[PDB]
Amino acid sequence: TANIPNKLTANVRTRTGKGASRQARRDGKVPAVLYGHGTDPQHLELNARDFAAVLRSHGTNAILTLDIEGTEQLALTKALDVHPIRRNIQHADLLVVQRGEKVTVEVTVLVEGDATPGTLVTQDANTIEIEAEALSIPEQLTVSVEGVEAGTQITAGQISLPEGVNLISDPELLVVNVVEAPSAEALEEEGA
Amino acid sequence: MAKADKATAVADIAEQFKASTATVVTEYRGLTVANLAELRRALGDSATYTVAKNTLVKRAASEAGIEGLDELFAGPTAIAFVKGEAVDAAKAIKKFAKDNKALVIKGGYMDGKALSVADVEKIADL
Amino acid sequence: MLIPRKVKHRKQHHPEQRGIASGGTSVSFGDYGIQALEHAYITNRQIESARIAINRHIKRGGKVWINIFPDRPLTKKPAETRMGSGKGSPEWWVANVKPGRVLFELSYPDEKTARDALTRAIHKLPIKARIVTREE
Amino acid sequence: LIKLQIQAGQANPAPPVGPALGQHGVNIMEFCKAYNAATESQRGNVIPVEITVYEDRSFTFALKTPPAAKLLLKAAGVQKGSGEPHKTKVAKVTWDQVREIAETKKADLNANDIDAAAKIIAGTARSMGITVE
Amino acid sequence: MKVNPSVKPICDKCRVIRRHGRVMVICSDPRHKQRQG
Amino acid sequence: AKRGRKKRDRKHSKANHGKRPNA
RNA sequence: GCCCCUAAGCGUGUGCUAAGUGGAAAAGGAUGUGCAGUCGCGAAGACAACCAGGAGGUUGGCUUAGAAGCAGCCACCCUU
Ligand SMILES: [Mg+2]
Ligand SMILES: [Mg+2]
Ligand SMILES: [Mg+2]
Ligand SMILES: [Mg+2]
Ligand SMILES: [Mg+2]
Ligand SMILES: [Mg+2]
Ligand SMILES: [Mg+2]
Ligand SMILES: [Mg+2]
Ligand SMILES: [Mg+2]
Ligand SMILES: [Mg+2]
Ligand SMILES: [Mg+2]
Ligand SMILES: [Mg+2]
Ligand SMILES: [Mg+2]
Ligand SMILES: [Mg+2]
Ligand SMILES: [Mg+2]
Ligand SMILES: [Mg+2]
Ligand SMILES: [Mg+2]
Ligand SMILES: [Mg+2]
Ligand SMILES: [Zn+2]
Repeated sequence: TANIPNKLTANVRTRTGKGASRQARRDGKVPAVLYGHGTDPQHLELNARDFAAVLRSHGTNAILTLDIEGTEQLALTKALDVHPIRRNIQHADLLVVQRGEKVTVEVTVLVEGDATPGTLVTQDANTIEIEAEALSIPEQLTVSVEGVEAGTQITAGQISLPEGVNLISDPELLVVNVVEAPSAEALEEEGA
Repeated sequence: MAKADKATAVADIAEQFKASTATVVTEYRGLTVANLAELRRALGDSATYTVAKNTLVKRAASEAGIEGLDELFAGPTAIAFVKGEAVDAAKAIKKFAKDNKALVIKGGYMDGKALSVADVEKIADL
Repeated sequence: MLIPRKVKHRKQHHPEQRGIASGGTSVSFGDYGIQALEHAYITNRQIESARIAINRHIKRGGKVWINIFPDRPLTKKPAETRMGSGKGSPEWWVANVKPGRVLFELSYPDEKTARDALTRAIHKLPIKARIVTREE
Repeated sequence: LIKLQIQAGQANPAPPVGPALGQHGVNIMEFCKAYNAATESQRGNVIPVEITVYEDRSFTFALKTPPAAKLLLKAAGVQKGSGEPHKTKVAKVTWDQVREIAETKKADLNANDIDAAAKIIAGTARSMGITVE
Repeated sequence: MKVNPSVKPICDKCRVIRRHGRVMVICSDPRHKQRQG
Repeated sequence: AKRGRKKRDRKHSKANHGKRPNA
């Protein structure tokens, strides 16, 4: 499990503020802040479209190599600001990471398969948080449900993980719950 | 159907052709699936009957010197390979065409050469 | 009919329409959801009608979550009454809905019927609404 | 040019065949007597019959092998099929009965070998929700 | 000849067209013929 | 309601700058 | 504000609009059109059009007057 850094160009922000931020967003750019253990924050602006393509390809936790005026920097997408309505990316928080470093990351969980036809599958956790090497974080985690009978609970302990990644959250976290399929009359009392 | 599937079909057709002593190219327009099942019943014991795309066989024909069969691919294409012997499928196709009357014998390939209708009819008599 | 069991004050000012939603802006329970685009009071009976519509279209499987609860009351004076003499009695319950709020959530196997049922729901609401999913 | 399913030892039922055979230009009494003789020779199972007609009102009846549904039902010992196949299992069938029915269907089907007919019968039992062992 | 603010292709045979600035639905089934008025 | 609509609509002129007395 | 009434531009450059929209209005309906962006297929021949095929098990069971691929239900396979 090895991931290659994604190449993006960054420009140091001449001016910071809300006016500057709105102008930059209008110019097809996204503002961001790069900070890390080095105790040295930098205010940058990125190309929105390239950044969005990178996120589409490699999820919300993607390793990045940034070209700050000819200097290559390794960074991780620590946080995002997505507008609720327009669903843009208003701001990015990037975390400075070096090779062979352990970081805490929230990785999404998706399910596949076909359980017993008389059952309904519900997902209670969108993501679980994991300790992993900076370049070795997994794109996503999968849980397979098939032949699952009646009330069966899948917890964070039972989920499978790649090699070299450690799960931090308590295994008691109910991720997926398989329940008996609600009957036709069962839908009429909920919400009444 | 993917282009990778087209390449796989080309490879499979080439592999089947390499093990076949002869082949017969015929026309099948106007035949029900019951008729094709009867033809398979007769041929499936020893020979092989297939129908494939014209250009897919054309690319699959570039392997050996059967590249001259391309002019027989204008119209419906039905291939008959002879895994057992060489001419049992020849009589099988000829009798099937005579009985059904909807089959036209485009030609055959034997001994490294492509032969026409009368030539194939003469060869089947051998 | 969703009615709160009890409210501390039975006569309240109108919930304010300013701003856009801050919380509950993303689907969290089910696979699919209805996101609002307009500011409105949504009553309990509109919620009931929309819920019944989803249930009838979906029939057996799947589960429906309602993230909105009508706990804010609105009052009216009795008919043909001149202005004055105190506030009227409260007689319908509403929920303050801002754009970006996710109202309903649905969990059902297939895409098409889920979208259709949600659309049947939106056709029962006094707002512009759209359908959203778990994925970004 | 029709095909029906009719009890072996019974002839002239009103709902299934009567009006069905009346509007196809087929004489019914001769067909019934010949079919009764043939299925009393068979005497074992209800049968499907295919009727081919000519321009002189001449009728030819083709009697196929007993249906896979009825053969599996009689080999498994049950009378009616499962109302919820693959959820409720009402019978169990071993490979010997499967291979007997496979030989019968080889006499009936286009399958090149007995194993193909056995797989067809296994699929038929799957539509019946009956385990094949 | 339905005359409604909302016209839709009831069955798969229905076609939606525009004639003289009006949205119309035409179909082999005469019931399904309708216009936006 | 045409009269009130027309007054409150001519509110929106270039010269009035979006406001008129009596709305 | 600048065609004439009515003082001053039927101003210049690049696009859009066919509705006299401009010169009133909602939920909602819709192959109107322009721009920008994704995904699918496609000369290894795409879509349309088009000639020929689309079979056997078998009417898969339960359900019934009836169930034959086409009340419903449940399964929903094999051969060429
Ligand atoms: Mg206030
Ligand atoms: Mg809050
Ligand atoms: Mg929230
Ligand atoms: Mg609405
Ligand atoms: Mg209507
Ligand atoms: Mg009015
Ligand atoms: Mg006012
Ligand atoms: Mg004047
Ligand atoms: Mg003048
Ligand atoms: Mg001007
Ligand atoms: Mg001019
Ligand atoms: Mg001008
Ligand atoms: Mg111009
Ligand atoms: Mg006008
Ligand atoms: Mg309008
Ligand atoms: Mg609409
Ligand atoms: Mg448009
Ligand atoms: Mg039925
Ligand atoms: Zn129609």
